[PDB]
Amino acid sequence: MRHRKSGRQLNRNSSHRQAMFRNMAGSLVRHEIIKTTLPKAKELRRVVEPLITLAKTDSVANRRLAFARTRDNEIVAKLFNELGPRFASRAGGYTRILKCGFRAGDNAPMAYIELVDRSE
Amino acid sequence: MIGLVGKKVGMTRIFTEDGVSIPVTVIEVEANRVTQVKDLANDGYRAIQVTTGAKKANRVTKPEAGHFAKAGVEAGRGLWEFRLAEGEEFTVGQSISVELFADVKKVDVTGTSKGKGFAGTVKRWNFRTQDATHGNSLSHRVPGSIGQNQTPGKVFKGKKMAGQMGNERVTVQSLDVVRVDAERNLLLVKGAVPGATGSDLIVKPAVKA
Amino acid sequence: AVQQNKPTRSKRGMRRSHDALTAVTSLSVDKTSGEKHLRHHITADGYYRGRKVIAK
Amino acid sequence: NIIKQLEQEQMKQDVPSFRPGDTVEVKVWVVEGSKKRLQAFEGVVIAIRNRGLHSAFTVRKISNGEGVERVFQTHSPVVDSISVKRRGAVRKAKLYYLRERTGKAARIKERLN
Amino acid sequence: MIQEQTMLNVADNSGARRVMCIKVLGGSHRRYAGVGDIIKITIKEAIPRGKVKKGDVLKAVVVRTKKGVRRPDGSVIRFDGNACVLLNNNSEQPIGTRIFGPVTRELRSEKFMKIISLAPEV
RNA sequence: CACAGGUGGUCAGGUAGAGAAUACCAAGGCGCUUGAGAGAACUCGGGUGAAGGAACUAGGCAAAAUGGUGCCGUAACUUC
RNA sequence: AAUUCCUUGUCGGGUAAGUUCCGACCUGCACGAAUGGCGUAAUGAUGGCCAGGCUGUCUCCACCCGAGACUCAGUGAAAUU
RNA sequence: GAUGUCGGCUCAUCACAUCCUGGGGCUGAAGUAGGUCCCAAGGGUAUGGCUGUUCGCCAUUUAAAGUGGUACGCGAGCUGGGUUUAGAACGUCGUGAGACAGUUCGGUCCCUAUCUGCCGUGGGCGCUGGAGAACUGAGGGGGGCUGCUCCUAGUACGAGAGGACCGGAGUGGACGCAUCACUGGUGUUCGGGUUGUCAUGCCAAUGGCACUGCCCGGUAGCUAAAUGCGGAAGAGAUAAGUGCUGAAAGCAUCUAAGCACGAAACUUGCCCCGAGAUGAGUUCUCCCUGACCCUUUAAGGGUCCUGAAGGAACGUUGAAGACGACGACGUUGAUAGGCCGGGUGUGUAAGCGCAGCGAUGCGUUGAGCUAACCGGUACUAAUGAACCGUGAGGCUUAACCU
Repeated sequence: MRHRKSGRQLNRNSSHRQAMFRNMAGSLVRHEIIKTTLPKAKELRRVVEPLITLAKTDSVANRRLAFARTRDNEIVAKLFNELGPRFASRAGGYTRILKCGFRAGDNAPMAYIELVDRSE
Repeated sequence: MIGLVGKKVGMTRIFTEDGVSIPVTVIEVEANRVTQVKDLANDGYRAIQVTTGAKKANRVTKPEAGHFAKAGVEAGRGLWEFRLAEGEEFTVGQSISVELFADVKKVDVTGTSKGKGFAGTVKRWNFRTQDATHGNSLSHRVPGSIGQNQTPGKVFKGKKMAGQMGNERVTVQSLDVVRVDAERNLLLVKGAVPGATGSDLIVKPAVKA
Repeated sequence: AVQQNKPTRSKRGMRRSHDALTAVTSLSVDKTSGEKHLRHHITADGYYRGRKVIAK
Repeated sequence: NIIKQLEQEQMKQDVPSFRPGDTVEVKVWVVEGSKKRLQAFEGVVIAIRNRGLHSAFTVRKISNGEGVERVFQTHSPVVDSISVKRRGAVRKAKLYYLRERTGKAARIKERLN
Repeated sequence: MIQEQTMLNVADNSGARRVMCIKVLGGSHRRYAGVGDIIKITIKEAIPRGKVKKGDVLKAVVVRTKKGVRRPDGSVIRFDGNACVLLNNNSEQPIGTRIFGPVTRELRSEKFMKIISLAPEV
C-alpha cells in the first residue's frame, strides 16, 4: 500500500506508460514548451532531466544509448549539440512547471512545462 | 525511575563472541530536558514533562516558545510526561542522560506502528479465505456471516470486520537491552520495535518480571 | 436492498448539509499587472512572479 | 549514517573476494559445549548476496550421493578461513540451475586468468 | 517443512525405500515438523526381504529438511531429498543398522545420539 | 438504442509456418462520443510464489501439466 | 444389480483407515429369456473407482500487473415508498 | 402468490446439566493413576478414509477433541453435495393413462444498502474572551491456553514392580502484537539470455508486438514459512471446603458475636481508546488595554479605526491516507524533483584491433546500465501577499487586599 514507493500509474499499463512518456519527452525536447497535467509533467521530469544529463556527455556509446530512448534520430541530433552546451554548466533542474488552471472539457489541472532559458 | 524518549534509525544484527547473531534495534536518544515538574499540591500527582530533539524557530509558535522559556529550555520536537516511582525527584531544566539504563536489563518500547490504511478482514483479524473454486462466486475474502437470525436482531459491538490498521500506539513488553552508548547516544535493544524508521519511540522500564 | 418508507424532504436537505461548496477568498494579487489569479498559477496573460512566462 | 557507524567497526578486513561458481573451502567453528574444533566444508559457491554486514554466500556440496546447500556470513565469527582452489567460469551471478542437472553433466569451466 | 500426506525417503537400511508421513506428533493442532521431531509414517514400498513390509505404521525421526534448518547465526542447511529413520512404535529406537546421508547437528540437541553415532558424516 | 448478437457471395500479398490456424507487416481502415487524479477494503481478467502435492471439495470442479517432426519401440482383447 | 427395505448382506483386494468400486455366495420382498437373457472388440463432451506427473483446491495465504470500486468535471435511472 | 429446504465453508455469541486446566469432601483414597459429589464458564476443546450426510465406524495425536440454545445460528455472506418442476430408466401396483415416505443419471441460487445494528474516518456546535500544547482518569475495549524435561527425588509411599505433594528452572504446539536483522516469495518501473516478425537506408547496434513474447536473476517496499515479546507474579474481597474461641442447649457445635485461610471464578495489577465524562475535568504558555452615535435603556443596537496570538487556504510531500484527517517543509529550506558520491542488483555495454573462411572468443573490462535505498548539493518547484479569527471577557454569594 505504497510504503516508500514511487512511480505513478496514470491509469495505464507499463507499455502504454512508457510509450506516452517517450512521445511526450520527444515532443518537449522538440518544442521546449508543453502544456499538460501536473502529474504527467512531474513524471516527465524524471525522464527528461536524466536524458539531458546523459546528453551532457557526447560519445558514440552515449549517442546510441540516447537513441535507444525517444526512438528518433532527429531528436538525438538536436541533443548533444544544442541542449548540451546550454545545460553543461547546470547541475539538474533543467525543467520547470508553471500551473495554468484547468481545462474546460474535463476539469483537469493544466500546467506548462519548459526548459530553463529556452534561448528566447 | 523513568525511561527515555528516542527515535529509531534502523536495526541491525550483533555478533557475539560465540558467533550467535543477535538482531537488535538501533534507537538514537537525545539528551532530554525537564520542562515541568508536577506535585501533589498543584496537580494532585507527581510527573515530569520532558522534550527531545530540536525544532525550527519559525515553526515554533509563541505559546510553546514561552513555555520553553519559562523552564529555560530550548525548542524541542515534542513533549511527553513520565510518572515517577514514589520517591524519585527531578528538577526543572536538568538534562537526562542515557547511562542510567546500565542495570535495568529489561525495557518496554511504545510507539506508533506502521499505518496499513483500510485493511480487509483477512489481513486485519487473520480470517480464513473461502474456497476460490467449486462454484464460489464473488466471495473470496468476504467476512461472511456477521450474526445470527432475527432472534438477536442486531449486530453486537466489537464484531470483527475490515477497518483501519496502524497509526496507533503499540506496546511491546520484556525487551532485552544489549548495549548502551553514552558518547554516541545510542541504545541497542534485542528484538523488533513497532513503528517505521524515523518515528518517535518511547522506551520505559519493564513492569513485569 | 430497497427502501421501506419514503424519506422526507427534511432528511434530503439534512444529508446535503456537508455537500455545500467551498469558496476561495484570497486567490492572489499580481505585483506587476494587479490581476487576480490562482495561488502558484499564471494569470490570464501568462504572468507569474512579475515576469512573462508564456510569451503568447 | 548512524547504522553505518555500527556497520564499519564490526567488519572483518580479511574477507577474500571469490567469483561465483568457484570451488570454495569454508572453515567453521563448531562447539560441542566444552571444546571448539574446526569443521571443513568443500563445495562450489552458487549465490552471493554481499550487502553490508549482512553479506552472505551460498555453497553447494554433493556428499554421499546427496546435494546439500549451506549459506554463511562473511563477517560472522563462526567462520575461520575461506580458500579457493579452482575458479569457475560462469557469466551469471546466480548458479541456481545446478540443482536440476546432475553433477557429472554440470562440470564447470576455468576462467583461465 | 514436513507435514501430513508428505512423500518421504529413508536414511536407514531397515528395508524401506519410500515412506509416507501422514501424522506429526508433538501436540494438538500440530502443523509442521522441523528437523528433530517424532512423526507417524506408513510404508509405501519396501524391499520384500527387508525388516519391514508394506502397509506397516510406525514412528519416524526426520533427518533432512528441504526448507532447511535455522542456525543461531542466520545459516540455513538445505537438502536435496527428505528422508527419515524408522523407529519402533513402543520404544524410540532406530530399526536400521546404518545411516546413509548427511545428518544435522540439531539431533544431538534433543537427545538423539543413536543416529548421530552411526553416521559417517556431520 | 449510434446494442460486446446474427446476416448470403466474390477478391485471398510478404515473412516463418503442412496449412484460409497462428505472430509481425504491405495497401487499406481505425484507437471503439465521457475525461482527469490517488493506487483503500472488496470484485473481475491475469503473472509468480519457499515446503507438502488432491491431504480442500460430493466429485482432480476450476486450475495446473503434456502438446511437433524423424527414428526405435508399443500390452490385454478382438469381429483381425 | 439402473432392480435388495432389512444392508455398510458375508469374505478378499485396493487404503494406516473404504456406507464408493472390483472379485466370490444367493436369504431373487420385487431378474429373466424379442415390453428380449448373457457376453462382446471398437466407440461415447455417459455413471463410479484407482494409479503416475502436475500444480495456491488446501495447509496458508502473500506480492505484483490492468479494469471497476474512492475524489473532481459533465450527463444522469431503477425497483420500493 | 413463491427460490428460503438439509448438510458443508467463513463468522461467531450465550447457559452450565464442566471434556481439560483450578479449589476441595468421601472413598472398598499405600503412591501414580482411578469412582462419586460440591464450587467454578477465564481460556482451550483435532486431523483423514467411507457416506451428501448431521450422527456414526475405523487409523493416529492431544488436556479434551463437552452438552445445548440462538428460524434444529448464520444462503439481500458462499456452496447446490440430499430431496426436488419440466427428460429418461430399473423393480412393484394398476387393462390403462400414471403412481410408488422403493432405487440410478442429469437438471438457472437475483438484488447498485433507505433505516436501525456494527466497523473506521471526518464536518458544525458546546464546554461562557480567544488560541497552542501537555496530562489525571468516570467509563469502555483486548488477552487470561498449556504439553514435555530437569532439580527437588528414585525422596515420601512402596516387599519389590511402580512411583510422590509443594516449589523452582528450561524447552515445545496454538493464538495475538510487532519487525524485515537473516532465510525466502513477490517485486510486469533494474539488468541480462533467447525465438519469429516489423522499423530505424544498409552491416553492426537498438526499439514495438507476440500473456511482462518465453525465461534467468534481482533495488526498495510489502509479506511469512523468518525472528522478538505476551498470556504473568502480586494485592483486596469470596464459592465449595478447612478452621479458632464460643453460648443459645452447664456438654458439644465453623456461627448466634468476633477473628484467621481459601479457586484459571470478581475488581485491580498487563495493554489500548478515553473530559460530548453536557457531571463537558486539570496544568502550562501566548494574545487582545480606542473613539462616537442612537433606541423601547439592556448579557441593547449601530458607525470609524484597529485584525493581536493563532487558525484557515495554496504549493512541495510522506514508511499518514478511499475522500476527509494526521505529520514535515515553504527562501531565515534539504519538503519533493534533478545532480554527485556511495551502496545494491544484473552482468565482461558499444566501438577498436587480433585469432578463426565462418559462427565465436580474446585485451580494452567485473565494463556498461541501474527504479523506490544511503550521505551531500537551491539546479527547479515550494511567490510579496491576502482571508478568518479582536479591542480585557455577565450576574449573585463567600475569603482577603484599600
